[PDB]
Amino acid sequence: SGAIYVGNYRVVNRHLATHNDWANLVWEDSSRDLLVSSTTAQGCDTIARCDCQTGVYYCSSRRKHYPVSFSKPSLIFVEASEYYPARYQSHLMLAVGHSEPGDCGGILRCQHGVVGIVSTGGNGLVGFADVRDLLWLDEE
Ligand SMILES: NC(=O)[C@H]1CCCN(C(=O)[C@@H]2CCSC2)C1
Ligand SMILES: [Zn+2]
Repeated sequence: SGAIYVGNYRVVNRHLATHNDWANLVWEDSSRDLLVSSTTAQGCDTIARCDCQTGVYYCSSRRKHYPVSFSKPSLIFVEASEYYPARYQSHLMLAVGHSEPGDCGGILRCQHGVVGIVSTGGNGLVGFADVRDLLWLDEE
């Protein structure tokens, strides 16, 4: 579990969104595994606006932050699960690292701010949903 809290927005994995998220919806995209809902309180996270390919992510199944090298946001095949049929998830970045069920929502960050959230794992790989292109998260 986990979210990004920037301005009056809450960014979560679409497959983990709550009823309150859907009832206060700003934007969602199944192909990216992202959903954004509105918040009453202002958040403290800042979004990175950069092309970093190195950063640090939080792994809840290890209670640890790990430094990783990750690929550029791309269209990657994701195996069928209880949450989506086999498909291609867009704007996904892969790294070598531990990710298992319970880990979606952990933040990936760089020197500039939050880069994205854990969206996949298994096989010694971790996949992150990028948010750096969502410029509207920084305003209104
Ligand atoms: N982004 C996806 O399609 C996710 C949905 C949940 C299932 N996915 C996973 O990778 C599992 C949970 C973390 S380790 C294995 C794919
Ligand atoms: Zn950066």
